[PDB]
Amino acid sequence: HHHMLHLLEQIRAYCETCWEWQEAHEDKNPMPAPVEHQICPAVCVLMKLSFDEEHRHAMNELGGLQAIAELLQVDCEMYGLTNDHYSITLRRYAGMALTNLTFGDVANKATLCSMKGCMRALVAQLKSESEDLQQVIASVLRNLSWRADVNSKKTLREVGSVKALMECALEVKKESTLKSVLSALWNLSAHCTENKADICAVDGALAFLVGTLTYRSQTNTLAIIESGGGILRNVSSLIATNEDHRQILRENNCLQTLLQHLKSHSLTIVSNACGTLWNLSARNPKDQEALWDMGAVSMLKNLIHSKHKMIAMGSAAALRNLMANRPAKYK
Repeated sequence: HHHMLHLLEQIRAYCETCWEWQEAHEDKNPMPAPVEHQICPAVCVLMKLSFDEEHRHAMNELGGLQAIAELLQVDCEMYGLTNDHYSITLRRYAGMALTNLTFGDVANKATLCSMKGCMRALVAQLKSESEDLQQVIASVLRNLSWRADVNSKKTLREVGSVKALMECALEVKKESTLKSVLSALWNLSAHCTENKADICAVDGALAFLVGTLTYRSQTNTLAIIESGGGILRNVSSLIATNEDHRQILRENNCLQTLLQHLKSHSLTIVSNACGTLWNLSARNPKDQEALWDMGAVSMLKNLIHSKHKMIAMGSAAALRNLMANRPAKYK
């Protein structure tokens, strides 16, 4: 607690010096360099402390989230993305602390989302040369987008987080970065219909998401399939209206893959597939005939008694769509 107090003091003093410089632009106004104030090791220690539940509680009493966000924001403003490795490092460690302080923490989420300049700075970091920094920023946005309040939803949308993350996903090379990026998009895709449209608008995004449905994880997990299929289920309401977008799904084998998902041990994967099939099986005879021919009817019929409400509802609704529309071939 005494240590934490000292570290937060150092970070606050530095920020005040930066804000003074920023406000002295209508020479005795030398631009502060964080290296000259040993900022990296201060945030490093705060980052490490932030992994411990007890130390977090202490950091919050001292407004640690605010202070660390203010530091990230001012360094991003000052040096942009033409910044040095010291800066990239400090943004990573600040972002990792922000991630730890925003897990389920209603006040901390609200605070951070209310800091509009900090939000724009976070979104900007998704194009960092450091993909690890992208992963860390995507983790912050993931946390902020989970159960976001109405003001937080609005701010997340307005600062362009959706297009920025969807564009970021297309370029990531590492599975860990992709996991965080898709988790944030899964959350954001539920928020409103503008976010859904923004996803679908990104060139290549739907083909990419269909790709994630058959992802082969190194780490023996289903995280990518769950989040990628989650995004797809959330946007499938709008894909259903757009013949071009339906066609991108078809020619990446989406329908047979979704049927295979109905067999998953993961209730999340099954639920996501039931919801996507509910929407794609609506009012489209070619996709209805395709599903019939793949044995969809008996597969969906298997799931209608689920105690998982979304599986029960989606499977029965998809099944109704197909049963209303038995292809002539069959008759």
